[PDB]
Amino acid sequence: RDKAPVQPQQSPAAAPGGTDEKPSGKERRDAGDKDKEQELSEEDKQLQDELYRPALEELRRQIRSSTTSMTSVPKPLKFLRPHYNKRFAADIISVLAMTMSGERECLKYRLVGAGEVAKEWQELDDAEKVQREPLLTLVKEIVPLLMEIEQVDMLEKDIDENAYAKVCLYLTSCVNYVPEPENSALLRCALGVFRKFSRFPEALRLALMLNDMELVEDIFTSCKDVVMLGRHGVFLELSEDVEEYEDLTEIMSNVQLNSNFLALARELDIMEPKVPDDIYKTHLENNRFGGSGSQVDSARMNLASSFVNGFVNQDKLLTDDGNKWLYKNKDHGMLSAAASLGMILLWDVDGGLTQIDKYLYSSEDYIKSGALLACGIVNSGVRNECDPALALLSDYVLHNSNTMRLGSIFGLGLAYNREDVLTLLLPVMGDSKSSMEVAGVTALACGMIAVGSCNGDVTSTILQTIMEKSETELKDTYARWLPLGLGLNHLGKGEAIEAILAALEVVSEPFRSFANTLVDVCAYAGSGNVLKVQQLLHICSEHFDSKEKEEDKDKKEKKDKDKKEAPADMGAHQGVAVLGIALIAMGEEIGAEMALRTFGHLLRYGEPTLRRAVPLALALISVSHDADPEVSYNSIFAARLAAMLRQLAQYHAKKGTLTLCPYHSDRQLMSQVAVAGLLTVLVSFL
Amino acid sequence: EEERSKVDDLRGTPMSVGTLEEIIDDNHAIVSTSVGSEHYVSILSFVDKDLLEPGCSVLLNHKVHAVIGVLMDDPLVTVMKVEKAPQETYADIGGLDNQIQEIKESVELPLTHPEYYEEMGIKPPKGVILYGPPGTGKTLLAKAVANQTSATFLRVVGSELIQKYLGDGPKLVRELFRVAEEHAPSIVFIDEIDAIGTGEREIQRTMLELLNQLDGFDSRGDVKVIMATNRIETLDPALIRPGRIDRKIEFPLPDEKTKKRIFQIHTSRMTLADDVTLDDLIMAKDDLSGADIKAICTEAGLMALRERRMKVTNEDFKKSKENVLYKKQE
Repeated sequence: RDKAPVQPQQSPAAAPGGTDEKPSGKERRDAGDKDKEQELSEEDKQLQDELYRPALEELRRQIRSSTTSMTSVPKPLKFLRPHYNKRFAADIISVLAMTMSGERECLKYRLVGAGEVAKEWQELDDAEKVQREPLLTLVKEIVPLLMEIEQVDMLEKDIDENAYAKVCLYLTSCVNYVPEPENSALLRCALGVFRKFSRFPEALRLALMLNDMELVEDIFTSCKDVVMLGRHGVFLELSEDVEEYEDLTEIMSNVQLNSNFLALARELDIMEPKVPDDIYKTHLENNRFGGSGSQVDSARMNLASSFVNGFVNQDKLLTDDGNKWLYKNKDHGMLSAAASLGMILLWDVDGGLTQIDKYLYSSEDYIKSGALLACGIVNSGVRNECDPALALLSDYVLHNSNTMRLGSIFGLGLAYNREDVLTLLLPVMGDSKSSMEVAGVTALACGMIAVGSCNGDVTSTILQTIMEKSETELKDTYARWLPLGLGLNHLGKGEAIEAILAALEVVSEPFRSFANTLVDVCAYAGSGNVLKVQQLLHICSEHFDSKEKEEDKDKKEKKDKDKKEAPADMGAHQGVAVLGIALIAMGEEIGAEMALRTFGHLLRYGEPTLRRAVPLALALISVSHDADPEVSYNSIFAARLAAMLRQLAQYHAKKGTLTLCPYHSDRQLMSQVAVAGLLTVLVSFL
Repeated sequence: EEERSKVDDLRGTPMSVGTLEEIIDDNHAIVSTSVGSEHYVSILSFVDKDLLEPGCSVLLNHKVHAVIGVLMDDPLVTVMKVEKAPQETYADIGGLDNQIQEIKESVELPLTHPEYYEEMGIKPPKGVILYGPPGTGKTLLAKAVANQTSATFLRVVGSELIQKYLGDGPKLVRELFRVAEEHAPSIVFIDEIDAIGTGEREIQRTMLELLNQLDGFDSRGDVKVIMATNRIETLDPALIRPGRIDRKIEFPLPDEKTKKRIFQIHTSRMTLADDVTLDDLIMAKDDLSGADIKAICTEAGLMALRERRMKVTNEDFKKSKENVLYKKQE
């Protein structure tokens, strides 16, 4: 209505006129007013006025919150100490107290670093718990620990909405927009409320992120207390890293209450369900071994047929197609074909001894060295195959234990903080053989042993490989694959200053500066650190044409989750190294049609290194439209690397470190075929 | 920089726009013009020579006609096919489940689920040819939309693209054959086949040449061609044996029940009132396709949306039905 009767009531500054006029404003305050509260120019005198002064503060914060104010709205409430499903409380509490306490917690959170804001935050916490509008009062009260008592104060019955919604979007925006320590608060407090609640597998992902030994204990006594089994053993062994399965088998071997978690703690019970169920319900066609094993020649496509042959591990015909197939094969193919028996015998532990024994202690050194490589690939928890490769260990020039050191130390790194493998690896790195893959599989071995360690120890292991890395400045491939293992030890954390320690004791000529930028690659697994994204764009134009490839190749690891920002204008540039950066930065994801388009444009190229590098990620990202790119390569080629690599693309076609290390080691294929002898022993495949 | 800005003498004032005929492996190509001047000069930079697709307009000069570069130029190719994946699947329409599983089973067996296709050893890479009496893209695109779920698609609507220009010939069919060659996992869809129904002497020879190149005399199993016309009597009997060789089916008359199902599908997502009857809607119609009922569902949702409401009343849907009653009678 008109302001004729009530307009001359706010002008008198008398106490009774306020103590009866203000209750009328609380009565008519159900919808605020008839208009946008144009009475500011008349109540700004009441601003100076003060019996029921808390009501004057309430109406004052009501009108100042009604039109506009940045700091003066929550002052009448922090001084008021409010004591005096409708529309009134919804309007003055929900939105006005939402933005009100939001800007109070923002101003008091950014300006100063008492308890009045905590009382306001708990009061609004309870009132909005009554309002029952989730994720909005939550999405505003994220930045104010108080979040622990907030979640344990709120997570009592509402589990699906706060867990699913709050944990989903707050976890996504907690790895995207929230820094590390508050994410650690998400991990600990989520361990609390999720420990008191159900849905153990999400707490198991909280063990994939926490990597704590208590979570697996409480979830094994609680998952053991709450009665399938082999399946949660399967993804139990998949989600766990290198540390907590060794520690898990030592604490379960310390308790030995049932030994079923000891049985599930190893690779045996993750493979005994899969192999028979896979051979039974699936039937692969024989035209791939029969044809892809027939169009091979030139002693390289036949190697691609040893890899496609290694795809089997149903049909074991091409495996058992007589003998002399390895005898006709050359060294580059004697090692790969020697490891083919290891790729095809991932299961059948007892049969592996009687299948590889025929090639053990043979006449050719590479047959038995690749046979020990096979013995290391076939198993990872049996540990009863290492002895006739750890025994000798004494060549110092060449006595078949350097190649057996390649296959056995690499396969042992795949299947090995074990002290009595590194006490023996000390003369391995200290040997300094001219063979690149000695320090290659050594740094990759101890590196894959040191993944997820105690925050990346900087002991005399990586200090020793750094001193002996800078021992001699020859064969820079050593400087290309030693930062592989160095980064494998630096991997697992981003905030560590150990990368700056490498910036202290490592910085030198651009060789060890490329080592330092590799430590920069693997020491930034990913967080909200866009400073390294603008720094990435800044150092993106460096003259050195390899730290662009690796330091810019880190893109697929840094933003591996938010895949909407990963596509950029890297393909629109003119440097072929950048085209390689995007081409490798595609990844092994589900392979949407946009990625297939990026391979439809990146595929057509003239350089054999890029045309050789495109089918790897093209066929890794798609594991209908599978045979079209193969026909495209048949139309382009019809060199040797394109044909062997396209048959290897027939192999590929049809957050753990095990799926990250192999291809990152494979990023140095632009060299002699010695690297292609380590290409055949990748473990990132599924 | 100077080597990039030194070839400006060739692309300067003495410059012309010619028409290239073909590219010779001897690095000297043959061009043409209004009088057909054939000049062969060794190629230069700025040219691609692979994606150039000879037979188009290129850049010439008043000089000895050394090719200094190329200039690309066809908007009609863009409106040929759609590159999106519509959500309309084979399970969104009913009544013709056998009629849709005949084409789904016909062209979804090659290149997909191949154990019933490559083990037999037949490979008839010709595909079925259908025809819809209502047509207007609704029935023929509602049958062809089954292949559009997860696959590359190729669409050709109307014979106007041949008749809207001079008699260039089957070169456009060769463009569809090379883009289909580079896009083998696709489905060729020819819609609104009215070449002979709409010089006229050249239409018959480019249609018989369309039958020649469509037969695939030199190519193996590469793509499944699905043709779709409106009247089966317009096509000559010669376009059958070299054309439809796999299978064909007939479409029933959409009088009351097929229009009731089309009305249900077009009114499944929308919200209508309780008093909205169906007998008058399936009674007032007479030989109508789905484009006009979709048009009155669109203007009915917008007209009812004028009052900021999503519910379509009966009087407003009859007021929109007057557009159906008038349009077919006009």
